[PDB]
Amino acid sequence: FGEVFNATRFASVYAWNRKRIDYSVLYNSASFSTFKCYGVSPTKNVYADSFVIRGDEVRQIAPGQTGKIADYNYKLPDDFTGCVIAWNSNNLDSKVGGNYNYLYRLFRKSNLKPFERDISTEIYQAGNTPCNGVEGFNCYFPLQSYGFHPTNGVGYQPYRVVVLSF
Amino acid sequence: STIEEQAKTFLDKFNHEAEDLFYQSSLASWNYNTNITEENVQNMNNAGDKWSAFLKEQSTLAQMYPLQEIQNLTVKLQLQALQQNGSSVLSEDKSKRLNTILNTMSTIYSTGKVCNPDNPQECLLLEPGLNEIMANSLDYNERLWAWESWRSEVGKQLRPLYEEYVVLKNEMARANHYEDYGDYWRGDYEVNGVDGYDYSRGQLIEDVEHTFEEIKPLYEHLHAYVRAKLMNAYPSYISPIGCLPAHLLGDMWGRFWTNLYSLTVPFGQKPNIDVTDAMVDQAWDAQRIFKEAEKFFVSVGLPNMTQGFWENSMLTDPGNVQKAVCHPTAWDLGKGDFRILMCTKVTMDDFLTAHHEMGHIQYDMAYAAQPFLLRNGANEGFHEAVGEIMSLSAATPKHLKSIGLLSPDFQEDNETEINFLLKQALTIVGTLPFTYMLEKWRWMVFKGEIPKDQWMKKWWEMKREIVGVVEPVPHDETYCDPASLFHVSNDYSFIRYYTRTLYQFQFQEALCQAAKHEGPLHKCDISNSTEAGQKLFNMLRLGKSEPWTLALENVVGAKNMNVRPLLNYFEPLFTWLKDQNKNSFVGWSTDWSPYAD
Ligand SMILES: *[C@@H]1O[C@H](CO)[C@@H](O)[C@H](O)[C@H]1NC(C)=O
Ligand SMILES: *[C@@H]1O[C@H](CO)[C@@H](O)[C@H](O)[C@H]1NC(C)=O
Ligand SMILES: *[C@@H]1O[C@H](CO)[C@@H](O)[C@H](O)[C@H]1NC(C)=O
Repeated sequence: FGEVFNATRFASVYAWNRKRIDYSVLYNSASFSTFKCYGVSPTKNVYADSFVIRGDEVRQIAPGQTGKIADYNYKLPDDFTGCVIAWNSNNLDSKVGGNYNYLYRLFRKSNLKPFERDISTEIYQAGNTPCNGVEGFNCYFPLQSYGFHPTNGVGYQPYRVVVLSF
Repeated sequence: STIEEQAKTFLDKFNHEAEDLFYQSSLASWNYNTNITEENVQNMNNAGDKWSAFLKEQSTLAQMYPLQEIQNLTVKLQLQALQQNGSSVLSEDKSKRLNTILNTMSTIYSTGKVCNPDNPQECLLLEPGLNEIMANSLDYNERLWAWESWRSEVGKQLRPLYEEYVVLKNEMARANHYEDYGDYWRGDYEVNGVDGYDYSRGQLIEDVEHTFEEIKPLYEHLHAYVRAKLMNAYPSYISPIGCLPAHLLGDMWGRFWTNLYSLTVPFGQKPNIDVTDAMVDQAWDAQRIFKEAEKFFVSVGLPNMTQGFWENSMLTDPGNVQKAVCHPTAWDLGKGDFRILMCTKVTMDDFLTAHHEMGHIQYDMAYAAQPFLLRNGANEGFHEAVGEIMSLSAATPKHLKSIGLLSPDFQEDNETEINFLLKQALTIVGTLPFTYMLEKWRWMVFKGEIPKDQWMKKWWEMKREIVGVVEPVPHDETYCDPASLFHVSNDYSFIRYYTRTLYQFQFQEALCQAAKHEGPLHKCDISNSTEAGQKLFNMLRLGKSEPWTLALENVVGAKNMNVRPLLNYFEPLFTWLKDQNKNSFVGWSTDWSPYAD
């Protein structure tokens, strides 16, 4: 849980990092904006899934939630039996002029299955004419970069999210 | 793979791309405004050019999606907003000519300065210049000289340019499937595709004329009272059965009658309610004023301002340390970034202006949850109305006493109420006929009802039969009086102010009824009224996704404009004026002139 919560930099939400690893000092940090545990409380194989998302999309990291993040980037089963921890990282993951390192998938043909990771950057074919690998009419690159800035609002500030699955 | 899904995907891409291309431009403009350096100017220009190029490319891309095969109203509205090509419909040469004409007219207006023959070397600009004379001077000859000089230079300079501008704008509007440019302006109120809420462009003229006809008697009584007080001020220049001269209306164009207050004050012994001295005595700062405004908006029910508002806003004046123009402006930079820029000082006027801009920012925060394109007022006359109703709520004596700014033993004498009502009348009622006249003249000039050789004649006939104002000096066809105004020569619509006033009073009456206020409408305070806040927010969160008629019905229960709230706001003043106008002729004769009488 050392580098899990205190890594130098986190990965994108579409390329979310998965690591195989006392849940009391973690809860008593008194610095996490979201510590929502589903099924099992923190007091009562472990997968640690780390990524960075936007502030207002944290509510999409709950079971049974719609949205682009859940549909195309990171989906959780309705029978989730872990915990979701999210905390603001405006000082770390934002810089003057914008921080365009973090990306997310915006377009897909179908929704992600639970605990699925997709990395292929195949050109989205919205229309009927084939894209042929060239961006154009009805042809869009599926990955978009977050525009994290220090002066953004709370709902647009970077948020580091770690999911513990038991 | 249908057209609906293709358009939805295109808008999905465009909403995400538009953000941070508008945010960078907003940041550059904010840096330029707060910190005036050449590098900031270049950065702002580059960001604006990049955003404009992105917008034009997106419009070109969106023009390939037909609206016939679209069934969703929101998608159709967004594609209508984006596909609009405007001046790009004309040829490159026509576009260059139109841009050159517009820039030349703007430069002629800004740099224009009349100079007396006695000393051509030193002479007065427009600001403050002739405006100070028109606001403060009591000299008939000086006012007439300033008026006639400004006309004879500016209108003569802008006449052929305005004619070419009219021709080019008519061509552009016709190329965009419109009857004329006036139809293009009236298109901002068009509602279609919605059952029970449709609004036609031709309905706007009818509605404006009906409301003006309903307003006319109050304006007639106010005009008679102002004429009586002016004859008191000017003994042998103003006839008691005729119109008023155009150079004695308190400002340059007769747009507002506020500066006439000192001449037309009912009870000069009784003073106005000014709390500047109390604010100084209590050691109030700009942060304190904005905190009280935020407290008022929290009390009415709307949420409090974000932390970034209190950390990135220029609520004060930095000084000579860094230059910054501080016209009071509410900024919505995007991505949940809201700011206010103004040199707030210790003054009641700054207090009301702070509440006004705070209401603007609250409205922006309310509709910020909508898709990018649908992030404006339902029509062009809602932001200002919301700000003005906030100002009216903050200006009431009840609010002043409640916040600890007026002594509890203050007696609200009815003379003070009459004085306040007459000041509000001079500010509000005296500009509606001018706005209606100017918009009607421009509309029928664009239509073609007025030939090029009847512009000035018809303009002055409208002045005489509608506004009740007579020109002091005869004019000819080499003059262009409307071009002397900023909006006319800078390509700006003008009916927004009329509609804004009507919406203002409708909203005020609706919220006062919701707030359970008993008594006059001018003594109403929506403070501590959570239901009024609920209704207001329910209207504000729609943005421009829903027709403005739907939002108007949400607030006041009526689908169209109405002047009954405006007439109800001024009822005590109307009765008082009727009492004072018992022995005076109410009306005017459109024959008398200062030169032909
Ligand atoms: C304003 O701009 C100048 C030059 O661009 C810079 O030196 C100065 O620090 C800026 N002011 C602030 C408050 O950043
Ligand atoms: C239009 O699309 C929005 C989502 O983009 C949807 O919520 C709404 O129901 C649609 N309206 C119609 C009439 O299909
Ligand atoms: C609103 O309520 C607060 C708290 O009771 C009170 O201090 C304030 O004076 C009230 N304002 C008005 C206008 O009644």
